[PDB]
Amino acid sequence: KKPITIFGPDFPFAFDDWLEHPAGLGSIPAARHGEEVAIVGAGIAGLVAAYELMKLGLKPVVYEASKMGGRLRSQAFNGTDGIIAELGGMRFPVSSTAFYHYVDKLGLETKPFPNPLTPASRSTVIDLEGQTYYAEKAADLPALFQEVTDAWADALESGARFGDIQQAIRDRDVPRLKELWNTLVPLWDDRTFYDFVATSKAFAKLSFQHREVFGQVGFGTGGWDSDFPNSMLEIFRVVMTNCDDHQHLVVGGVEQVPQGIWRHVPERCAHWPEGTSLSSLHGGAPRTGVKRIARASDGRLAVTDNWGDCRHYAAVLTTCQSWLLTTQIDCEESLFSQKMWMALDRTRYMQSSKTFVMVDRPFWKDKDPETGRDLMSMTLTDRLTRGTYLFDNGDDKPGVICLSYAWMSDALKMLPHPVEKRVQLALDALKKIYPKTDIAGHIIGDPITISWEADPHFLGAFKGALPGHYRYNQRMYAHFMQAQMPVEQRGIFIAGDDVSWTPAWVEGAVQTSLNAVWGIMNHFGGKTHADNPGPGDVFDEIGQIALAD
Amino acid sequence: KKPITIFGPDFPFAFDDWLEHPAGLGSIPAARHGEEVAIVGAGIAGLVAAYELMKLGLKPVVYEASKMGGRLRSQAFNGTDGIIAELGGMRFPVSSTAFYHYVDKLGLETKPFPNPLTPASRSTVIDLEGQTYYAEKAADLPALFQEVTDAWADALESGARFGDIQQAIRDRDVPRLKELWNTLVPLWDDRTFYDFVATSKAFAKLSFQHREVFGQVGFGTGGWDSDFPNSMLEIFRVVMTNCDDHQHLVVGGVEQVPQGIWRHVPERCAHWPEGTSLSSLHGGAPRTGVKRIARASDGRLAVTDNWGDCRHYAAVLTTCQSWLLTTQIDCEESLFSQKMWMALDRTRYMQSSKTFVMVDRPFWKDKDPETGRDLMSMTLTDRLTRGTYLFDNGDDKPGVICLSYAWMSDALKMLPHPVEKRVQLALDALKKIYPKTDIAGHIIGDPITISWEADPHFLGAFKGALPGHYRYNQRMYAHFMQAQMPVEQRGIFIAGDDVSWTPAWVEGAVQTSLNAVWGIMNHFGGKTHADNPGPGDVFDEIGQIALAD
Ligand SMILES: Cc1cc2nc3c(=O)[nH]c(=O)nc-3n(C[C@H](O)[C@H](O)[C@H](O)COP(=O)(O)OP(=O)(O)OC[C@H]3O[C@@H](n4cnc5c(N)ncnc54)[C@H](O)[C@@H]3O)c2cc1C
Ligand SMILES: Cc1cc2nc3c(=O)[nH]c(=O)nc-3n(C[C@H](O)[C@H](O)[C@H](O)COP(=O)(O)OP(=O)(O)OC[C@H]3O[C@@H](n4cnc5c(N)ncnc54)[C@H](O)[C@@H]3O)c2cc1C
Ligand SMILES: NC(=[NH2+])NCCC[C@H](N)C(=O)O
Ligand SMILES: NC(=[NH2+])NCCC[C@H](N)C(=O)O
Ligand SMILES: NC(=[NH2+])NCCC[C@H](N)C(=O)O
Ligand SMILES: NC(=[NH2+])NCCC[C@H](N)C(=O)O
Repeated sequence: KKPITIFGPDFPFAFDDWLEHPAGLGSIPAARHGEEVAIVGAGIAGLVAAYELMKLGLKPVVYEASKMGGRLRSQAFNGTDGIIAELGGMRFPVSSTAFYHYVDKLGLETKPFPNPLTPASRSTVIDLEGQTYYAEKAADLPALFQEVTDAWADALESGARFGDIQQAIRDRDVPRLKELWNTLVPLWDDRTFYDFVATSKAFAKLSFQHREVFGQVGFGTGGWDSDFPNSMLEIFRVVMTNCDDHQHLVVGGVEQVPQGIWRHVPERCAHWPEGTSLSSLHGGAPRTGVKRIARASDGRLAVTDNWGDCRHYAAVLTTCQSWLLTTQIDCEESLFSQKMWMALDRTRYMQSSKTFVMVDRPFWKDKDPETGRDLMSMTLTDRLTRGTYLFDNGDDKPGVICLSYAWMSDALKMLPHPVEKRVQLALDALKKIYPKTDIAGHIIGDPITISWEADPHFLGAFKGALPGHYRYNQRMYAHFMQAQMPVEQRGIFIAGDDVSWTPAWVEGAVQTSLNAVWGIMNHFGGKTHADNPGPGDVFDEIGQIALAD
Repeated sequence: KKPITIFGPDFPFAFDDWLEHPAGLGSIPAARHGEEVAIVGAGIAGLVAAYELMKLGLKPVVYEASKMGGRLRSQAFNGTDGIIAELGGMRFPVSSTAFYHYVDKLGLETKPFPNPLTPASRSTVIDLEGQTYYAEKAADLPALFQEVTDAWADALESGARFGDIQQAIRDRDVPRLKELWNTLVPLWDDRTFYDFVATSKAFAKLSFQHREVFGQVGFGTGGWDSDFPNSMLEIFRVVMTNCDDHQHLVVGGVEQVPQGIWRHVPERCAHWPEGTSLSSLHGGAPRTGVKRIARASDGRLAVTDNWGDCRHYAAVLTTCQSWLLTTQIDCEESLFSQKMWMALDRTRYMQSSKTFVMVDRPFWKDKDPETGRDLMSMTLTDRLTRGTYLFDNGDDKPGVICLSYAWMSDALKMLPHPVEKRVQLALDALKKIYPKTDIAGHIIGDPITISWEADPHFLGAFKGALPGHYRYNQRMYAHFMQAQMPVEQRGIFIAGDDVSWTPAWVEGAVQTSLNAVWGIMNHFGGKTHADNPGPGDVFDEIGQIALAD
């Protein structure tokens, strides 16, 4: 059967094909080769855009105020080799084909993420209202869980034509996908996931306890209460495109993706010599942080860095989170329309906390001889840890445990504590669920924790779309199409997690980056190959619908 | 006409009559007089309860881990006498009769708060998408504003029977009020304010710009977008009891309320000698913070403070924010049911930021001769300041300006910055709105700002009720009614902002405090005077409805 991929629904453009096509992403007039283009941010969107723009014969100049890779971050444990903790993105649905084009281009290895109730996870434990349920396969779980999923499946079918939409994504039936999706947009934009569940027949006839459980752990593979405040359109996008299943981690860390792009020598270059990489073009590193972006008197854009070095560019791509433009960067008002500023100012963020420890061996695989249970499991609970993940690197090698993976309030509970106290609170809660298991006695190396908002170069882990925010996301997603814009707003671009329709998923950032690649190519008078048309070529036809005032 | 008051709708008990009635709140047996009851928190809920329990002849012992007065907090500017910035609650609707009982008992002066489009405010300025509208009265605004309000009024009438609910509150017609209120509870518990507006007929026929405006500034007297994610029941409670209009500030600072309660000598004391106050009973200060609460081997509760001093009490009232019980305080699991712990952990909190400066005079009253406009006004904007308040202390005296009053995301945008940066960013934004006013040249004293979550004894400014949370709040609001509880769960009580049905409004804190006074009096074997029945005497009849599973 034809695979689900992140194919629209909003802009069902075949990004994978475009990348894969042997003609390449187009060209720029030789008169403009070597000319510079500024990119704010060295995250995935920034680097992808830079790598392809280098390939088209430009010299991208990448600015990074903090850490390379952005929210793709793999930190090594003390004293080990290649045993990492994933601090940002960690599980990558195979439906993320544009993302995976670069994984494979770098020849990196992946393996299935140990999600609850998947072949990759041996067992799962669900812990609710002080009671514990053990499961080696879904069916082992009590009846209430199956009832929960049936209502979910039923609510999606009733309320979204889920099956029709999934089929249209599989066959890449564009007119059909847009027909289905377009009738949904004005009906769910301004309603939350909460309202979805509240007004669905299936959930209504179930108990309050059923709903409660659905929020905490879903039907036993992960909960939904962090997402409840979101526009129901966001949630649809996630489940429709199977973002939530068949996921992989990158072996040795997904940070290798942005680090590898940086150092990768493409087989073919416009203008540039053999062996040119983003790294060689920069002398090894991106520029420091951007502090100011202004319209210069000669028409160009002035980018001043933290150290006062001011440079002039025909174009600038920003990928830093939207609120930074309006607070931390001095970004001149004339550079965006009044309605673009309002879209950027209304982006909201979800909070995330994760805490990791390394262990001497995957002791959790050991069986308790009394009960036949694994000593520990992929753990879902209403206690403060929420989610606990188990990473086996072999019996031969040390294991990693993500003790706690929380969002929103639960992440806010962890925010003010030092690492030590987070690890201790987690271990306490895990003692309650597994009173006989001695996790602490297997722990080696240093603990590793992360709170994203706590970083000054981030506002949260990723955006979450509020109800009614379709129009703001729509203006942002279309910002790379500049034919109709006043001159004073052109030549600046945006891309990234904020611009994407599926914010907590790395593919949306890659996709938005590629749209920007086209917007920038176009801005330098370039165009796509006739047999490999690009985002801007088809966007007025199949692009995200616009809503009437 | 008979006044709107915070009278139900959930628990329409006339707290004002109870407190005013010459019989007093009841009695406790003489054998129990002088006996101690522990109170965790020296905010308004703790002090109120301590004050009345002391009058019934008990010896309350108040613990405060941080500052007295809690979220009622009034900080003096450098070098001035009685010129303060309100850091917690600042505007108190006259419907808050139980709160005002204590204000009047202490003889404090109030004056109308300078809300937009009130007699207290000369002018208001609305700033949206770079466009500025000036108004001396509501009608001076563009038509869109009046349309917004007509839709809002219509939606409340259609959706909630607002006019009948307000009439019944006025007449204090309990059966009627509960009839009308109880049909709403199951319908709107699990839907947001967003969905209410979305799905209202009146808003549906208006443009998106109408809704947008309604979030940002409402119909010109304050916006609603920080409240959009909340259970609609919460919003109904606020508009129905007129919490949002006819508000006063306390002259010289609302912090005089709790401080004054601390010092106040009641005219009549059971047990205690002439001249007894909370302060004399404590030798001048509350005890330090609380670290531990446990059940002691003699049946009483053991409270251990930060320094290890352990003391025993027949009952304990806690008013600290609910998550502190589950994290910062070591509260023994046996003291609460499993379902109570769950209600306590589900509390989520709203964020707030305020920044204030003092000025040499209320220069904003001056007129621009060209336009006839006040040089500045109460300002509502989509820029980062959001809300700006002007406080006139007389032509004779310095002014106070609340430069910025923001919630949620807008508040989080400010969180990480020092005061100097906040002030500057505010001043920059106000310059855009008033390019001709020189605010900075009037500023004297030190700038004052607050971020509540940043404090380690607070999680946010106040709770916000999520959809679906009615049952949790119901369990918590009724926790004071202990006749059905297991012995091991009795004698501890909760009260406060978190316990209340109207969480950003001081009355709910006072009201819940008074319910627990009743619970504690009941616990010591006391009772209310036959002609002045108290909360627990009628609670089973008119108390908050309980929802089936
Ligand atoms: C906790 C968490 C879990 C996640 N899990 C998953 C997952 O399981 N699966 C999945 O697919 N995706 C996941 N993601 C999403 C993925 O991590 C992001 O979508 C993606 O990495 C965003 O890339 P980007 O370039 O858009 O932004 P980023 O990677 O943030 O890049 C933007 C960069 O701009 C930089 N910057 C900021 N200010 C300035 C300045 N003044 N000057 C210069 N540079 C600046 C920042 O420092 C940052 O490096 C997760 C994200 C988080 C936070
Ligand atoms: C920014 C803001 C604006 C507001 N505006 C308004 C308004 O305009 N109108 C209005 O009516 N209401 C308003 N309020 C609400 C009002 O201020 C609160 O409802 C009320 O003051 C809360 O009172 P409380 O006694 O329940 O809690 P607090 O005043 O929070 O409680 C008392 C104390 O518990 C203490 N404590 C914590 N941990 C411990 C421990 N471990 N041991 C001992 N003690 C501990 C804390 O230090 C705190 O002092 C506002 C609140 C805020 C934050
Ligand atoms: N069994 C219990 N409910 N214990 C106390 C619960 C504390 C809270 N739910 C937490 O772990 O964050
Ligand atoms: N509202 C959200 N998108 N929440 C996070 C869910 C998706 C995210 N990529 C994860 O690994 O969990
Ligand atoms: N509402 C506006 N005029 N926005 C345009 C940019 C304003 C800027 N982001 C601010 O918060 O002050
Ligand atoms: N509708 C609300 N609860 N809004 C949030 C702030 C409320 C607060 N009591 C005030 O008047 O400032």
